[PDB]
Amino acid sequence: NIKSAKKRAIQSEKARKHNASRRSMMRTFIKKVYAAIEAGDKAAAQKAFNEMQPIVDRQAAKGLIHKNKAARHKANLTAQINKLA
Amino acid sequence: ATVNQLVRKPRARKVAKSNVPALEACPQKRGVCTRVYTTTPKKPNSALRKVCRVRLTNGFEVTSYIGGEGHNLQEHSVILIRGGRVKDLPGVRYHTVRGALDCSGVKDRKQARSKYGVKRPKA
Amino acid sequence: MIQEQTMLNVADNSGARRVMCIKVLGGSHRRYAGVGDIIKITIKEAIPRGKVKKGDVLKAVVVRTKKGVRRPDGSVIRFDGNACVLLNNNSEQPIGTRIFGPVTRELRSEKFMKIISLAPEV
Amino acid sequence: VIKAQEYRSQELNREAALARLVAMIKELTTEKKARRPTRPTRASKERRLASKAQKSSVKAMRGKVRSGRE
RNA sequence: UAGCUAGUAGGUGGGGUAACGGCUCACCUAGGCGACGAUCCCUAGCUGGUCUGAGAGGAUGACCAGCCACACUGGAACUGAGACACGGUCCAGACUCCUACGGGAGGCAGCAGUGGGGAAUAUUGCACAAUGGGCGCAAGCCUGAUGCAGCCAUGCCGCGUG
RNA sequence: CCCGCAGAAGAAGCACCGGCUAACUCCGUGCCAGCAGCCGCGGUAAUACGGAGGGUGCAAGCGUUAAUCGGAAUUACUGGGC
Ligand SMILES: [Mg+2]
Ligand SMILES: [Mg+2]
Ligand SMILES: [Mg+2]
Ligand SMILES: [Mg+2]
Ligand SMILES: [Mg+2]
Ligand SMILES: [Mg+2]
Ligand SMILES: [Mg+2]
Ligand SMILES: [Mg+2]
Ligand SMILES: [Mg+2]
Ligand SMILES: [Mg+2]
Ligand SMILES: [Mg+2]
Ligand SMILES: [Mg+2]
Ligand SMILES: [Mg+2]
Ligand SMILES: [Mg+2]
Ligand SMILES: [Mg+2]
Ligand SMILES: [Mg+2]
Ligand SMILES: [Mg+2]
Ligand SMILES: [Mg+2]
Repeated sequence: NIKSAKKRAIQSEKARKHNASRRSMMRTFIKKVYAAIEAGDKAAAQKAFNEMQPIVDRQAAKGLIHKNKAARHKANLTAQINKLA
Repeated sequence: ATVNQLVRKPRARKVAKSNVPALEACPQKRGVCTRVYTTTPKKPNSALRKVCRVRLTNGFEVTSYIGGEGHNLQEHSVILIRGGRVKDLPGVRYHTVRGALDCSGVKDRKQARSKYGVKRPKA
Repeated sequence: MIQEQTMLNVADNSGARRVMCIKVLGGSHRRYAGVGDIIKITIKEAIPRGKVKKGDVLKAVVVRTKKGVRRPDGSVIRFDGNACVLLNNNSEQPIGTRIFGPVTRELRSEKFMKIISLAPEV
Repeated sequence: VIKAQEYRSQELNREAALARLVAMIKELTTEKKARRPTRPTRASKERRLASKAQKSSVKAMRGKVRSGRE
């Protein structure tokens, strides 16, 4: 580069690795919930939902995702969990 | 007529055509004088008109009149070309600009010297 | 082993795409052209605004052969196709300014130093 | 390069070859007569001048009758 | 240029987005657009406005201001409130350059400037003193924005040459 | 920007002048040379070519070319026709 764009490149790669780890973990827990749902066990699905809810809420707090994205995940996972029966 | 007919198909303007297409909406162009010769006029006219076949920078190969009495142009002279046909020379739609860019001025001109590219005398 | 009627790819950017060997130069009855060998070619395929035209007869130096070169230790270097660099018909002096694909040390001579410098490998 | 084989006889073929040679050399060395450029006839030049003068008189009579003698 | 369209048009559900949405996916329905011109082709940044015109209109979009798009070419995302980013990242390409031949670097459509093209269009200027902008509690630093200066009768206006 | 100094000093050109269109003669040239936007001009008395004198217009500009609209009611809606 030619500027302070070098520091931004370094910081952006660092934040890219960090956010990638965080996003992977978050959607891994979301996948946990979805797999429990498509298995058919409401209890396991609820356990996975309770495991993931603080994760997505804290990530929406950190700014990894948006509050709307976290709320949408929670909402349309609760919907499937309830309609599972 | 018939406002209804006009609403259907409106009135079409007469799209004008340029009589100086080689200029391509430029005031002048630059050429090379692929040929220099004389032509006879048409009609009732009778003379030996001095004219040059000129290749322009945009690729156009046109015919340009050399005005004034006497010129120094030849088979490779780079000249400047402005609009204006000759009206008795068929196919000559341009004039050579005298006193500009390797086409010399006219000798001994005292009147209308800005045309023909003649500088002011000693006085 | 390039002979007459062999089609070669063009390893420079002179504009030619496919050329045909029409003569293996140097020696009566000479059959094949290895790598460092000059051949007479005609251009069978060229690009529209290239430095050469289709149907042009000129010279070329082989730079890659499927047959390959053998090294003094017995090793072999083969390529997946036969390529050549086009040369001016009077002085060899490659026509293009770039050279694509690798070449071999067999080309390291005084007349192909331009090629050995422009090549991206060996 | 001529090939004369019209005849079963070599002497006929030889004379035919020489005849072809002579005919070809004649047709290839005969010079086309030069075309000198022609001018308009002076009758037509006077016609041009006369038509011009007549239209000159008519145009002088036409148009603007200014001075007005007034 | 008279037909065009198969995610096409709609529906259900899932996913996705900041957000609605065929945005995406599976299934279902067989629709949807079009002579009030679809589709296709050519050309084109749009507007306030400008020029012309008595108007209606025609032409036009230099400067200035609003919007859009682009940033060597083609893609892509990352970071971030905001970019798919002019002086950031990655990949590919063409070109230019360095190389110890293994590999690397670059992007004036910022301001000057050069070459080129052209009928044709300017200085490789000074200063952040104004006004703005970034950062900073500030002081301040940075600012080719900007303020000015240079060049050019290019225009408009004024005056002189008694 | 103001004041002082000196001296008319240091500071006019361009186009046009047949009609349109404002402003005319002489000379040279002789359908040539050339001019021209249109009509045209020029073959021995040319206000039309070239120079001069005189004049007209504009003026630190003036002409030419290009381009747009106008004139063009010459696409007419205002506002045409068969
Ligand atoms: Mg949903
Ligand atoms: Mg839907
Ligand atoms: Mg259409
Ligand atoms: Mg364009
Ligand atoms: Mg009007
Ligand atoms: Mg560029
Ligand atoms: Mg993000
Ligand atoms: Mg940037
Ligand atoms: Mg840049
Ligand atoms: Mg140039
Ligand atoms: Mg400042
Ligand atoms: Mg700095
Ligand atoms: Mg008058
Ligand atoms: Mg005019
Ligand atoms: Mg006389
Ligand atoms: Mg005269
Ligand atoms: Mg009109
Ligand atoms: Mg009528």
